[PDB]
This record gives sequence, C-alpha cells and structure tokens, in this order.
Amino acid sequence: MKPPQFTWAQWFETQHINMTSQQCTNAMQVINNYQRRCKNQNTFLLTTFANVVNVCGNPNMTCPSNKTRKNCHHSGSQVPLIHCNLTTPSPQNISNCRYAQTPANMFYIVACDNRDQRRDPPQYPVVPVHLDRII
Repeated sequence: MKPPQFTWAQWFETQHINMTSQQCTNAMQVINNYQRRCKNQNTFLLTTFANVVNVCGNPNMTCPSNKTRKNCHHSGSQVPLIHCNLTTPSPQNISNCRYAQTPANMFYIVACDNRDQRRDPPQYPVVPVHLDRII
C-alpha cells in the first residue's frame, strides 16, 4: 500500500533502493511504519536510482506479473541484492517484527511510467513505479 505523501517513484525508491541499514529487521521498520503492516517479503536492489531510470530506457517487454501490461523493462546485467523475509510477526506492535536476510546476484524487471506531473522532479520524465520480478 502507498502512503499519500509519496509518488509511485518515491515509494519505489523507499521500498527497493534506500536500504537504511544492511540488516533486514532494521531496514524493514521504515517500510512497515509507513504502510502500517509488516510486509511479508521485500527485495532491496544494491544499485542507484539513476541506474534504474536508465533501465526504463531498455526495450519494452511484457510484465511477468501481468500478461496485459507492456510497461516492463529488463535490467540487462545482474546486480547484488538483499531479500528480506518475515520470521516473527507482530501486528499490534510493528516495531517488534523480525526478518531474515538473503544475499544474491540476480537480474531484475521493473515497470516504468511517466512521472507524477505535480510532485515528481522534472529531472526524470520517466521513472520506475514497481519491482515486477527478480530472475
């Protein structure tokens, strides 16, 4: 779920780029405090926002998660990543939700769209809006 103060691009950056600690339990507190629930699984890509914007310039392909959508783009190269998995729920005290961490080196597929006219910076006309698949 996206909180209202974020554009889709800003929420993508928060969930998948800005890993605020190398430890999943700490990093996940940010996502979970914003969306008011402990997310069951989440991938952080060890790459830059600018690098993902450049992936939006690669050829269009069908999104693995939706046969009807053609706004997806393959990374071309692999990147390091960290996958976080919920081990310990706590729906009445989100702070005490714990995670495992799994490091890997994989390709990724992102969905991209035109930026939010009012709120996204003009610097980037085309932005990532969803992490569709890791492969």
